[PDB]
Amino acid sequence: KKWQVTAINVGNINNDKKDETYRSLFQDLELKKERRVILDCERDKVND
Amino acid sequence: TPKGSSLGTPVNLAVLKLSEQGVLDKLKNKWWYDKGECGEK
Repeated sequence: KKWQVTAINVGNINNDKKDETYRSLFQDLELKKERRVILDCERDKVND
Repeated sequence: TPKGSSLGTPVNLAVLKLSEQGVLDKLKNKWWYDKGECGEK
C-alpha cells in the first residue's frame, strides 16, 4: 500500500520512568510532524 | 543547527511556513518601521 510506518515499541518501559519516556516519544513524533497514531494496546496501556 | 541534528528539517519547514503565511514580514515591519522615530510646512 506504499505506507510510511514509524513503529515504536512502548512495551518495555520502567514504571519509575513513566511520563518521561512518553514525553520524549511524543515530542519526537511532533518534530516528525506525525499527526496520525495507532496505539495497539490493552486498556491499561491505552489509558496511560 | 548542528550537523545531522534532528532539528534541521523541522526548522527548515518552520522558516518556510512562517515565510509563506507572512509572519516574517509582520515582525520585520514591527521592529524596524513601526517603532521608528522619524515618521508640515
